[PDB]
Amino acid sequence: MASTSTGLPPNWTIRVSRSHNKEYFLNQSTNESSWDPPYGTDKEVLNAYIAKFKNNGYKPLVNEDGQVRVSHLLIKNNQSRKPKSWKSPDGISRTRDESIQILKKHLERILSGEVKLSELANTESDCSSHDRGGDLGFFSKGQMQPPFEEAAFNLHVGEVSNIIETNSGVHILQRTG
Repeated sequence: MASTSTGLPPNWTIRVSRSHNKEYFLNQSTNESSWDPPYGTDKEVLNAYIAKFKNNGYKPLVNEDGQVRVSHLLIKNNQSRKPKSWKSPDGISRTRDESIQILKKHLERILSGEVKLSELANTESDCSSHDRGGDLGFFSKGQMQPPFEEAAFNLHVGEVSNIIETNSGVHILQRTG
């Protein structure tokens, strides 16, 4: 029964008004904000989610094991840990700024719908998870790097993060569970 699904259609996530804590929905592809559940929403699932959401300190719900699952696209650089990857076996020399500009472009194409994060990760992610559609599987708090954990647990299932920087490089995350 317990679920982390919001019931919302792809591209949509949950946001809370800055005052009076009223929840609304945001389409990350169009930037449209709607107070009414968007067309295609599973009303029952969403209501159940919102009820728990407000009782969970207004934070995204986690699964039955206290975990969340995300896929990510990582672009490494010369000042991050382990500067090498399957696609750059002899070492990565691109700078931090270079990695950021590259990822910024990827993010725009993901949000626009031109491509899915999983497809880009397959050829562009410097993480070993590239051959798993960028999937990192389920994880608990305290297992991933702080900035990555913060981003991950603050995403609702289906939501795509903005650029997150860690000691491994820069990432884009998509919560899938």
